[PDB]
Formats: sequence, C-alpha cells, structure tokens
Amino acid sequence: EKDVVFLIDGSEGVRSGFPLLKDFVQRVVESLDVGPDRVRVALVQYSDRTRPEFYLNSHMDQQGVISAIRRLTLLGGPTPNTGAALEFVLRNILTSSTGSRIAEGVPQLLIVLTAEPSGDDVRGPSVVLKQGGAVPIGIGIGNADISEMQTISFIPDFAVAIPTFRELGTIQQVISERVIQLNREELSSLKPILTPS
Repeated sequence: EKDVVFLIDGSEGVRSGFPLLKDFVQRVVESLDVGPDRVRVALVQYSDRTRPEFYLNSHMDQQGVISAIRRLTLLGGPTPNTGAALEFVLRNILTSSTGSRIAEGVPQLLIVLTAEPSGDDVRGPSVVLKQGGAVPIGIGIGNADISEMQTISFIPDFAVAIPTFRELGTIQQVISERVIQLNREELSSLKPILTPS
C-alpha cells in the first residue's frame, strides 16, 4: 500500500516541457501496482494557485490514471508558489476524505516537479509536511534551486537535479526504485531532516 501524489509545476516556465513531464509521470505510474488496495495515485498542478487534477480515490487501475495524465493541459500562471502548493497538498490531498490512507500509516509519497526557484518560501512548508507525515521527493529541472529541492525532500539524498526536461526520462527508474524502497518498514528506519536555511 502506498499513496503517491504528483505535485507538478504548471507555470509558464514549464509550458514547453509539459509533454515531457506528462511522459515522465506515466513512466513512473506504469511501474506501480495501481489499485485501491495497493497504490493510489493523485496529481495536482500548481502555479500561483493550485488545481487538483485527480485525487487518491479517483481511479482504480492503471488505465484510469494513465488516461487522466495523458489528457492534462497546462494550468498556466506566472510563477510556481511551491510552498503554498506543498501545504495545500498536506491539508487537502493527504486526507481521509480524498482517498489518503494516511490515518492507517500508509506511506504518503509526494513527488514534486518544478523548473524554477519557488515564488514563495518553501522552508516553513517543508517543515510542516515532514512533521505531518508526508515523504517528499523533490525533482528540480533546469533552473530549479538545488537547495530548495533538498529542503522539500524528506532527506536531501532523495532530491534530484536534472538540467533539462529532455533528461527527465533518465531518472524514471531511480524514482520508481525510491517509491519501492519507501514502504512502511523502511520508513520506520528513516527520519526526516529538518534544518531550514
């Protein structure tokens, strides 16, 4: 059992790379055992606002999730306010009412993809998410800030920096491997790192 949420920068900085991002998300999902009693998948786009695209309880199989990803259109917007988006996910998407099994101790894995420095502070939100049971993996593309992605990530090791959307496919296996590593037992041995700025 895993709840896997993709939080995707949909600001204008991502417009040209968005089809490659959609491809990447599908590559990860295809590796997961998707179903209500196994892996649940959600996806939220964000810029200076958030837009849930589908929730952990929306689909019950691989076809449903993949079809939903394929149909995404870019949210748009000037900036990625990543900190606000992270808290929005914690408080609204990692919830029992929207299909999260957080209350039962199911891993809450949050894969964040962005291509620019955040338009807001991610430090405080990162603390709140780690204290609240989220396990984030920050994937910074291009101009994304390395420190920010490390800060967001449950521990810095989990963060990834890749120079272009073109290279995003080259990390799909290690992201899949991380999702596998992070079961309830492994997470039991892992503690998050909190040392803001």
